[PDB]
Amino acid sequence: VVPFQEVWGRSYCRALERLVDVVSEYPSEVEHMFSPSCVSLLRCTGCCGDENLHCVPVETANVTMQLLKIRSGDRPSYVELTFSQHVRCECRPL
Amino acid sequence: EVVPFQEVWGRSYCRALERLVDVVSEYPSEVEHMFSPSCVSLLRCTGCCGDENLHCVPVETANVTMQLLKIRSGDRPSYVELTFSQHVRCECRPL
Amino acid sequence: RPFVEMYSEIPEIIHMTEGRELVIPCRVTSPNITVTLKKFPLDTLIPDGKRIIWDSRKGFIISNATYKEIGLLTCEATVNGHLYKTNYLTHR
Amino acid sequence: RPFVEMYSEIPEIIHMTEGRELVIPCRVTSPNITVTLKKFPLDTLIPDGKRIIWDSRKGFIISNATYKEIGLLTCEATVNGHLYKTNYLTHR
Repeated sequence: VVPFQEVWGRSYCRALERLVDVVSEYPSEVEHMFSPSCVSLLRCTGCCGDENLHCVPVETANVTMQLLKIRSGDRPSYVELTFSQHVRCECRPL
Repeated sequence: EVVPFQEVWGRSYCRALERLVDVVSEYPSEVEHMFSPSCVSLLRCTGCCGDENLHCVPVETANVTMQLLKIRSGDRPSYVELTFSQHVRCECRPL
Repeated sequence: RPFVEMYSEIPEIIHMTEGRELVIPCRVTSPNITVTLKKFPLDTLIPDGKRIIWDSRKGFIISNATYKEIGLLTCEATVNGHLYKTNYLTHR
Repeated sequence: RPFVEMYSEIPEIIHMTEGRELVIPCRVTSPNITVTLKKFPLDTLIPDGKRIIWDSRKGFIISNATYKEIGLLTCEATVNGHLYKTNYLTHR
Protein backbone atom coordinates (compact mmCIF):
# COMPACT_ATOMS: atom_id res chain seq x y z
CA VAL A 1 0.00 0.00 0.00
CA VAL A 2 1.32 3.42 -1.07
CA PRO A 3 1.06 5.63 2.05
CA PHE A 4 -1.02 8.79 1.65
CA GLN A 5 1.88 11.20 1.73
CA GLU A 6 3.53 9.36 -1.12
CA VAL A 7 0.24 9.31 -3.06
CA TRP A 8 0.08 13.05 -2.48
CA GLY A 9 3.73 13.75 -3.38
CA ARG A 10 3.37 11.69 -6.55
CA SER A 11 0.47 13.73 -8.06
CA TYR A 12 0.70 17.20 -6.51
CA CYS A 13 3.03 19.33 -8.66
CA ARG A 14 6.23 18.05 -10.17
CA ALA A 15 8.63 17.81 -13.08
CA LEU A 16 7.68 14.46 -14.63
CA GLU A 17 9.23 12.59 -17.60
CA ARG A 18 6.90 12.60 -20.54
CA LEU A 19 7.48 11.75 -24.20
CA VAL A 20 7.42 14.81 -26.44
CA ASP A 21 7.48 14.90 -30.23
CA VAL A 22 10.60 16.39 -31.77
CA VAL A 23 8.47 18.35 -34.28
CA SER A 24 6.69 19.99 -31.32
CA GLU A 25 10.05 21.45 -30.24
CA TYR A 26 11.30 21.99 -33.82
CA PRO A 27 8.12 22.78 -35.81
CA SER A 28 10.09 24.20 -38.76
CA GLU A 29 11.24 20.59 -39.39
CA VAL A 30 8.18 19.58 -41.38
CA GLU A 31 9.60 17.82 -44.41
CA HIS A 32 11.35 15.21 -42.29
CA MET A 33 11.42 12.54 -39.72
CA PHE A 34 13.70 12.58 -36.77
CA SER A 35 14.80 9.33 -35.22
CA PRO A 36 13.60 8.84 -32.58
CA SER A 37 10.59 10.99 -33.44
CA CYS A 38 9.95 11.72 -29.78
CA VAL A 39 12.23 12.41 -26.84
CA SER A 40 11.94 12.21 -23.06
CA LEU A 41 11.57 15.61 -21.37
CA LEU A 42 10.86 16.67 -17.75
CA ARG A 43 7.53 18.54 -17.65
CA CYS A 44 5.55 20.16 -14.87
CA THR A 45 2.29 18.27 -14.15
CA GLY A 46 -0.10 17.83 -11.20
CA CYS A 47 -3.49 18.18 -9.54
CA CYS A 48 -2.14 20.93 -7.23
CA GLY A 49 -4.68 20.12 -4.50
CA ASP A 50 -7.16 22.34 -6.32
CA GLU A 51 -8.83 22.11 -9.72
CA ASN A 52 -8.36 25.90 -10.03
CA LEU A 53 -4.59 25.86 -9.82
CA HIS A 54 -2.17 24.27 -12.27
CA CYS A 55 1.45 23.16 -12.06
CA VAL A 56 3.90 25.48 -13.95
CA PRO A 57 7.69 25.70 -14.33
CA VAL A 58 9.40 28.10 -12.01
CA GLU A 59 13.00 27.13 -12.90
CA THR A 60 14.18 25.52 -16.19
CA ALA A 61 17.40 24.22 -17.81
CA ASN A 62 18.75 23.11 -21.23
CA VAL A 63 19.61 19.56 -22.35
CA THR A 64 21.17 18.52 -25.67
CA MET A 65 20.49 15.16 -27.27
CA GLN A 66 21.88 13.22 -30.17
CA LEU A 67 19.24 12.42 -32.78
CA LEU A 68 19.16 11.25 -36.39
CA LYS A 69 17.36 12.67 -39.37
CA ILE A 70 16.54 10.03 -41.95
CA ARG A 71 15.96 12.04 -45.07
CA SER A 72 13.50 12.04 -48.03
CA GLY A 73 16.29 10.98 -50.43
CA ASP A 74 19.25 13.29 -49.71
CA ARG A 75 21.13 11.00 -47.18
CA PRO A 76 20.91 10.56 -43.32
CA SER A 77 22.27 13.18 -40.84
CA TYR A 78 23.41 13.38 -37.21
CA VAL A 79 22.02 16.32 -35.26
CA GLU A 80 22.31 17.61 -31.72
CA LEU A 81 19.01 19.11 -30.62
CA THR A 82 18.60 21.35 -27.58
CA PHE A 83 15.43 21.25 -25.51
CA SER A 84 14.26 22.94 -22.34
CA GLN A 85 13.79 20.82 -19.13
CA HIS A 86 11.53 21.75 -16.22
CA VAL A 87 13.69 21.73 -13.08
CA ARG A 88 11.23 23.16 -10.50
CA CYS A 89 7.49 23.47 -10.49
CA GLU A 90 4.91 25.38 -8.51
CA CYS A 91 1.14 25.77 -8.27
CA ARG A 92 -0.21 29.05 -9.63
CA PRO A 93 -3.73 30.44 -10.37
CA LEU A 94 -5.05 29.46 -13.88
CA GLU B 1 26.74 16.71 -21.27
CA VAL B 2 25.26 15.68 -24.64
CA VAL B 3 22.86 12.73 -24.12
CA PRO B 4 24.19 9.86 -26.25
CA PHE B 5 22.00 8.54 -29.02
CA GLN B 6 21.25 5.09 -27.56
CA GLU B 7 20.18 6.64 -24.30
CA VAL B 8 17.93 8.99 -26.32
CA TRP B 9 16.52 6.03 -28.25
CA GLY B 10 16.05 3.87 -25.16
CA ARG B 11 14.27 6.50 -23.11
CA SER B 12 11.54 7.16 -25.62
CA TYR B 13 11.16 3.78 -27.42
CA CYS B 14 8.42 1.85 -25.54
CA ARG B 15 8.23 2.14 -21.77
CA ALA B 16 5.90 2.26 -18.77
CA LEU B 17 5.96 5.84 -17.42
CA GLU B 18 4.17 7.61 -14.58
CA ARG B 19 1.35 9.87 -15.68
CA LEU B 20 -1.44 11.52 -13.66
CA VAL B 21 -4.84 9.87 -13.96
CA ASP B 22 -7.76 11.26 -12.11
CA VAL B 23 -9.51 9.09 -9.61
CA VAL B 24 -13.13 9.65 -10.64
CA SER B 25 -12.16 8.55 -14.16
CA GLU B 26 -10.95 5.22 -12.71
CA TYR B 27 -14.06 5.07 -10.44
CA PRO B 28 -17.02 6.64 -12.36
CA SER B 29 -19.59 5.34 -9.79
CA GLU B 30 -17.92 7.80 -7.42
CA VAL B 31 -18.65 11.06 -9.44
CA GLU B 32 -20.87 12.66 -6.79
CA HIS B 33 -17.90 12.51 -4.33
CA MET B 34 -14.41 14.03 -4.16
CA PHE B 35 -11.04 12.38 -3.55
CA SER B 36 -7.89 13.89 -2.30
CA PRO B 37 -5.75 14.02 -4.21
CA SER B 38 -8.14 13.95 -7.24
CA CYS B 39 -5.50 12.48 -9.42
CA VAL B 40 -3.03 9.68 -8.85
CA SER B 41 0.19 8.62 -10.52
CA LEU B 42 -0.04 5.33 -12.51
CA LEU B 43 2.38 3.47 -14.82
CA ARG B 44 1.19 3.75 -18.47
CA CYS B 45 2.82 2.42 -21.65
CA THR B 46 4.18 5.21 -23.78
CA GLY B 47 6.59 5.50 -26.71
CA CYS B 48 7.32 6.17 -30.41
CA CYS B 49 8.25 2.55 -31.23
CA GLY B 50 10.68 3.51 -34.05
CA ASP B 51 7.84 3.74 -36.53
CA GLU B 52 4.90 6.01 -37.13
CA ASN B 53 2.54 2.99 -37.59
CA LEU B 54 3.41 1.25 -34.32
CA HIS B 55 2.25 2.04 -30.78
CA CYS B 56 3.37 1.04 -27.31
CA VAL B 57 0.83 -1.14 -25.48
CA PRO B 58 0.70 -2.93 -22.11
CA VAL B 59 1.64 -6.58 -22.32
CA GLU B 60 1.46 -7.13 -18.53
CA THR B 61 -0.43 -5.43 -15.64
CA ALA B 62 -0.42 -5.36 -11.83
CA ASN B 63 -2.51 -3.82 -9.04
CA VAL B 64 -1.43 -1.00 -6.80
CA THR B 65 -3.30 -0.04 -3.68
CA MET B 66 -3.30 3.62 -2.72
CA GLN B 67 -4.23 5.48 0.43
CA LEU B 68 -6.62 8.37 -0.25
CA LEU B 69 -9.09 10.75 1.40
CA LYS B 70 -12.75 10.74 0.34
CA ILE B 71 -14.78 13.93 0.84
CA ARG B 72 -18.56 13.48 0.86
CA SER B 73 -21.36 16.03 0.50
CA GLY B 74 -23.10 16.18 3.90
CA ASP B 75 -21.33 13.17 5.48
CA ARG B 76 -18.05 12.79 7.35
CA PRO B 77 -14.89 12.33 5.23
CA SER B 78 -12.99 8.94 5.20
CA TYR B 79 -9.62 7.32 4.88
CA VAL B 80 -9.99 4.99 1.93
CA GLU B 81 -7.77 2.43 0.11
CA LEU B 82 -8.30 2.09 -3.67
CA THR B 83 -6.71 -0.31 -6.13
CA PHE B 84 -5.72 0.61 -9.69
CA SER B 85 -4.16 -1.38 -12.56
CA GLN B 86 -0.60 -0.34 -13.62
CA HIS B 87 1.15 -1.14 -16.89
CA VAL B 88 4.22 -3.22 -15.94
CA ARG B 89 5.60 -4.39 -19.33
CA CYS B 90 5.11 -2.84 -22.71
CA GLU B 91 5.81 -3.73 -26.27
CA CYS B 92 5.28 -2.26 -29.71
CA ARG B 93 2.22 -3.26 -31.83
CA PRO B 94 0.49 -1.96 -35.05
CA LEU B 95 -2.28 0.70 -35.27
CA ARG C 1 3.94 14.60 23.35
CA PRO C 2 3.47 18.35 22.71
CA PHE C 3 0.34 18.38 20.47
CA VAL C 4 -3.02 18.04 22.24
CA GLU C 5 -4.56 16.13 19.31
CA MET C 6 -2.74 12.83 18.85
CA TYR C 7 -0.96 12.32 15.53
CA SER C 8 -1.92 10.53 12.39
CA GLU C 9 0.11 10.12 9.21
CA ILE C 10 -3.29 10.93 7.75
CA PRO C 11 -3.97 14.68 7.78
CA GLU C 12 -6.99 16.36 9.34
CA ILE C 13 -9.16 18.03 6.68
CA ILE C 14 -9.66 21.80 7.08
CA HIS C 15 -12.05 23.70 4.78
CA MET C 16 -11.05 27.23 3.80
CA THR C 17 -11.81 30.03 1.36
CA GLU C 18 -9.64 32.66 -0.27
CA GLY C 19 -9.84 35.88 1.73
CA ARG C 20 -11.18 34.52 5.04
CA GLU C 21 -9.10 33.64 8.13
CA LEU C 22 -7.44 30.23 8.34
CA VAL C 23 -6.73 28.29 11.52
CA ILE C 24 -4.24 25.43 11.60
CA PRO C 25 -5.47 24.09 14.95
CA CYS C 26 -2.22 22.47 16.10
CA ARG C 27 -2.45 23.48 19.80
CA VAL C 28 0.34 22.48 22.29
CA THR C 29 1.18 22.06 26.05
CA SER C 30 3.80 24.73 27.06
CA PRO C 31 4.33 28.30 25.75
CA ASN C 32 8.06 27.65 25.48
CA ILE C 33 7.76 25.02 22.74
CA THR C 34 9.04 25.82 19.23
CA VAL C 35 6.71 24.73 16.41
CA THR C 36 7.54 24.93 12.69
CA LEU C 37 4.76 25.33 10.15
CA LYS C 38 5.56 23.53 6.93
CA LYS C 39 3.70 23.37 3.64
CA PHE C 40 4.36 20.59 1.07
CA PRO C 41 6.70 20.24 -0.62
CA LEU C 42 9.24 22.70 0.81
CA ASP C 43 7.78 25.96 2.18
CA THR C 44 8.22 26.97 5.84
CA LEU C 45 5.72 29.59 6.99
CA ILE C 46 7.68 31.66 9.50
CA PRO C 47 5.70 33.42 12.26
CA ASP C 48 6.23 37.18 11.76
CA GLY C 49 3.70 38.52 14.27
CA LYS C 50 0.99 40.03 12.00
CA ARG C 51 -0.16 37.70 9.16
CA ILE C 52 1.30 34.46 10.58
CA ILE C 53 0.71 34.60 14.35
CA TRP C 54 1.87 31.64 16.38
CA ASP C 55 -0.59 31.01 19.22
CA SER C 56 0.38 28.12 21.51
CA ARG C 57 -3.36 27.69 22.45
CA LYS C 58 -4.88 27.87 18.91
CA GLY C 59 -2.09 26.92 16.51
CA PHE C 60 -1.17 29.15 13.58
CA ILE C 61 -3.71 31.83 12.57
CA ILE C 62 -3.57 33.06 8.96
CA SER C 63 -5.36 36.27 7.94
CA ASN C 64 -6.02 36.36 4.18
CA ALA C 65 -5.63 32.79 2.94
CA THR C 66 -4.28 32.96 -0.62
CA TYR C 67 -3.89 29.95 -2.95
CA LYS C 68 -0.40 29.54 -1.51
CA GLU C 69 -2.05 28.00 1.62
CA ILE C 70 -3.99 25.25 -0.24
CA GLY C 71 -2.57 21.71 0.15
CA LEU C 72 -0.83 19.52 2.79
CA LEU C 73 0.45 21.45 5.85
CA THR C 74 2.39 20.09 8.81
CA CYS C 75 3.17 21.37 12.27
CA GLU C 76 6.50 20.11 13.54
CA ALA C 77 8.12 20.20 17.00
CA THR C 78 11.13 18.35 18.54
CA VAL C 79 10.84 17.29 22.22
CA ASN C 80 13.35 15.10 24.09
CA GLY C 81 15.30 13.96 20.99
CA HIS C 82 12.21 13.07 18.95
CA LEU C 83 10.44 14.86 16.04
CA TYR C 84 6.63 15.28 16.27
CA LYS C 85 4.30 16.12 13.34
CA THR C 86 0.60 16.91 12.83
CA ASN C 87 -0.86 16.97 9.38
CA TYR C 88 -3.60 19.03 7.83
CA LEU C 89 -5.22 19.21 4.41
CA THR C 90 -6.80 22.50 3.17
CA HIS C 91 -9.70 22.12 0.75
CA ARG C 92 -11.50 25.04 -1.01
CA ARG D 1 38.01 -6.47 -32.60
CA PRO D 2 35.97 -9.13 -34.47
CA PHE D 3 33.59 -7.05 -36.66
CA VAL D 4 34.81 -5.73 -40.05
CA GLU D 5 32.81 -2.44 -39.98
CA MET D 6 32.81 -0.67 -36.50
CA TYR D 7 29.38 0.82 -35.39
CA SER D 8 29.78 1.42 -31.57
CA GLU D 9 28.05 4.75 -30.93
CA ILE D 10 25.85 5.79 -33.89
CA PRO D 11 24.00 2.95 -35.62
CA GLU D 12 24.00 2.33 -39.39
CA ILE D 13 20.61 2.80 -40.95
CA ILE D 14 19.07 -0.14 -42.83
CA HIS D 15 15.97 0.40 -44.92
CA MET D 16 13.64 -2.57 -44.70
CA THR D 17 10.50 -3.60 -46.54
CA GLU D 18 7.60 -5.50 -44.95
CA GLY D 19 7.89 -9.17 -45.98
CA ARG D 20 11.18 -9.00 -47.87
CA GLU D 21 14.81 -9.91 -47.09
CA LEU D 22 16.61 -7.92 -44.37
CA VAL D 23 20.36 -8.24 -43.85
CA ILE D 24 21.91 -7.07 -40.62
CA PRO D 25 25.37 -6.83 -42.22
CA CYS D 26 27.63 -7.46 -39.14
CA ARG D 27 30.19 -9.62 -40.97
CA VAL D 28 33.28 -10.87 -39.07
CA THR D 29 37.01 -11.52 -39.59
CA SER D 30 37.08 -15.27 -38.84
CA PRO D 31 34.16 -17.72 -39.36
CA ASN D 32 34.64 -19.20 -35.85
CA ILE D 33 33.30 -16.24 -33.80
CA THR D 34 29.87 -16.68 -32.12
CA VAL D 35 27.56 -13.74 -32.85
CA THR D 36 24.30 -12.84 -31.17
CA LEU D 37 21.58 -10.64 -32.61
CA LYS D 38 19.66 -8.55 -30.14
CA LYS D 39 16.71 -6.24 -30.60
CA PHE D 40 16.13 -3.55 -28.01
CA PRO D 41 14.95 -3.71 -25.38
CA LEU D 42 14.77 -7.45 -24.68
CA ASP D 43 14.69 -9.60 -27.86
CA THR D 44 17.27 -12.15 -29.05
CA LEU D 45 17.01 -13.41 -32.62
CA ILE D 46 18.48 -16.94 -32.84
CA PRO D 47 19.46 -18.20 -36.31
CA ASP D 48 17.21 -21.26 -36.88
CA GLY D 49 18.73 -22.01 -40.27
CA LYS D 50 15.86 -20.91 -42.54
CA ARG D 51 13.93 -17.80 -41.45
CA ILE D 52 17.07 -16.38 -39.83
CA ILE D 53 20.45 -17.29 -41.25
CA TRP D 54 23.83 -16.60 -39.78
CA ASP D 55 26.51 -16.18 -42.49
CA SER D 56 29.83 -14.99 -41.12
CA ARG D 57 30.82 -13.01 -44.22
CA LYS D 58 27.40 -11.39 -44.65
CA GLY D 59 25.83 -10.87 -41.25
CA PHE D 60 22.38 -12.04 -40.18
CA ILE D 61 19.96 -12.70 -43.02
CA ILE D 62 16.26 -12.51 -42.06
CA SER D 63 14.13 -13.81 -44.91
CA ASN D 64 10.68 -12.29 -44.21
CA ALA D 65 10.98 -9.08 -42.12
CA THR D 66 8.00 -8.20 -39.92
CA TYR D 67 7.28 -5.16 -37.70
CA LYS D 68 9.07 -7.06 -34.88
CA GLU D 69 12.38 -6.28 -36.62
CA ILE D 70 11.85 -2.51 -36.74
CA GLY D 71 14.10 -0.60 -34.39
CA LEU D 72 17.46 -0.88 -32.70
CA LEU D 73 19.35 -4.08 -33.36
CA THR D 74 22.73 -5.06 -32.01
CA CYS D 75 25.21 -7.72 -33.04
CA GLU D 76 27.27 -8.90 -30.07
CA ALA D 77 30.50 -10.86 -29.87
CA THR D 78 32.87 -11.73 -27.08
CA VAL D 79 36.56 -12.10 -28.00
CA ASN D 80 39.14 -12.75 -25.26
CA GLY D 81 36.59 -11.76 -22.60
CA HIS D 82 35.63 -8.46 -24.23
CA LEU D 83 32.15 -7.68 -25.48
CA TYR D 84 32.02 -5.86 -28.81
CA LYS D 85 28.92 -4.28 -30.34
CA THR D 86 27.58 -3.09 -33.66
CA ASN D 87 24.27 -1.28 -33.83
CA TYR D 88 21.76 -1.02 -36.66
CA LEU D 89 18.55 0.96 -36.97
CA THR D 90 15.93 -0.57 -39.24
CA HIS D 91 13.43 1.84 -40.74
CA ARG D 92 10.29 1.52 -42.86
